[PDB]
Amino acid sequence: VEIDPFEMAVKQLERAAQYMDISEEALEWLKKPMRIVEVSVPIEMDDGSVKVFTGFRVQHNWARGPTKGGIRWHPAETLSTVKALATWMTWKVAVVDLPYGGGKGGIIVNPKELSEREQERLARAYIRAVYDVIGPWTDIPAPDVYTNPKIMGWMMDEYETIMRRKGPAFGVITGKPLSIGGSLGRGTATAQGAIFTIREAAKALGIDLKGKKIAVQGYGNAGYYTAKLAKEQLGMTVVAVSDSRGGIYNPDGLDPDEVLKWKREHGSVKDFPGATNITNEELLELEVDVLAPAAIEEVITEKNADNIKAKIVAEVANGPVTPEADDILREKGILQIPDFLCNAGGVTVSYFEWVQNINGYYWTEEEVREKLDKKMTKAFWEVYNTHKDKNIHMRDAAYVVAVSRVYQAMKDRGWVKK
Ligand SMILES: NC(=O)c1ccc[n+]([C@@H]2O[C@H](COP(=O)([O-])OP(=O)(O)OC[C@H]3O[C@@H](n4cnc5c(N)ncnc54)[C@H](OP(=O)(O)O)[C@@H]3O)[C@@H](O)[C@H]2O)c1
Ligand SMILES: N[C@@H](CCC(=O)O)C(=O)O
Repeated sequence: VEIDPFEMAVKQLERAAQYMDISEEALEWLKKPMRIVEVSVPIEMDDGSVKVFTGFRVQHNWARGPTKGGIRWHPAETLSTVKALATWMTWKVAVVDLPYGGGKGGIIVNPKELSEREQERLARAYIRAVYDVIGPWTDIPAPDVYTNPKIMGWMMDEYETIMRRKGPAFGVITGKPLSIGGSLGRGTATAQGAIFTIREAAKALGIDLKGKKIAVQGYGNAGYYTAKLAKEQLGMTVVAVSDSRGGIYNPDGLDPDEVLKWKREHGSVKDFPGATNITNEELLELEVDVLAPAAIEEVITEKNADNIKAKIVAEVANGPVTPEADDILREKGILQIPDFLCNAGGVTVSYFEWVQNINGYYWTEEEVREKLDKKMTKAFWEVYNTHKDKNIHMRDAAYVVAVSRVYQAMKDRGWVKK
């Protein structure tokens, strides 16, 4: 990473609080995670040896309600990354007006080197380690990078076993399989929210998205579904995709299903027939109308900020653009959808899955789709009008929408007097 994630997040928070009336004590409260739990996760490997991994569960604030945030499994992960992600989670749930705080979990592990049984043991041991700080009304984990609904179901089963089925165990964690208390539309949640935000941004900019070009970085649960939905719902032409090993570009357009099949039959999208192999740096610099980074954070810095040529940058990923790069892009007249507003959908659907779990009653695809569209449109238009009225950057405006709400919560709890 170019710069420390938590330091960057704090810098963004201060940079944006420079445009609002907030007390010093509240700022100091908001610049520090409220609880951090570092645990050792011991599992038994396939060869019989015992290996200990490092797990983090960081909740940054729970003034507005129980904290929410996914679990990231990553070899390059650090406690600072989890702290920054929890801080961003807070604003993410505040901007779309959810009764959640901000939370984040992670394990420093390379899941590609672990078998199915080892992954299940790791998930169960992580739950056993962090049971004392999580719950349906305390902290609700969710899927994240290199984690999937499978691992979510394993974690839910372990939590239910520990909890002795005393309460709504299904609601302890979101992004679950549909058989064990899953929610319809959760699989394409973040992609649907990103597509709605892109449509609203195009509406605001007066741009017809039909026939235009979209370049997506990362081909995971968010990137692939974003490309598919953009090709299907917005009528866009997916000209380039990528994963950690590289990307494929095609001026005539790519079919996301064939690319996914190739990536599932070969391990990567590289050397896809009819496409040219490029790098992620080259993909970010392509002449496209929409650029959606859906991968690791900090991909746009002063080393490529001036080389971005997309009309709209949809930050599907968590914190993919640095504040400096934000200033450069804004100087270039490029509209940016803020990271914790563009991918609010995934956190909006998860909240829906939560409500269904705690109420014991489950909804349909149409209801979830309608509610998600309504929430995302309202949040995006609030942020847009906020940035237009005050003549400030998008990222900052969302903060003004988000942090203020969080601030209000503290003033309603007595945490800060001023
Ligand atoms: N997961 C969610 O529910 C959710 C909801 C909203 C937002 N987000 C945010 O969106 C981002 C993507 O999450 P995800 O769920 O899509 O993860 P994922 O599906 O588990 O995998 C991410 C994808 O990005 C690729 N990738 C990883 N590191 C990369 C790098 N350094 N450069 C280029 N590509 C890389 C990976 O390719 P390989 O397959 O080759 O490893 C992988 O396919 C995350 O940062 C997350 O915070 C996630
Ligand atoms: N932005 C969060 C959303 C997790 C959730 O649905 O609670 C993440 O994927 O890390």
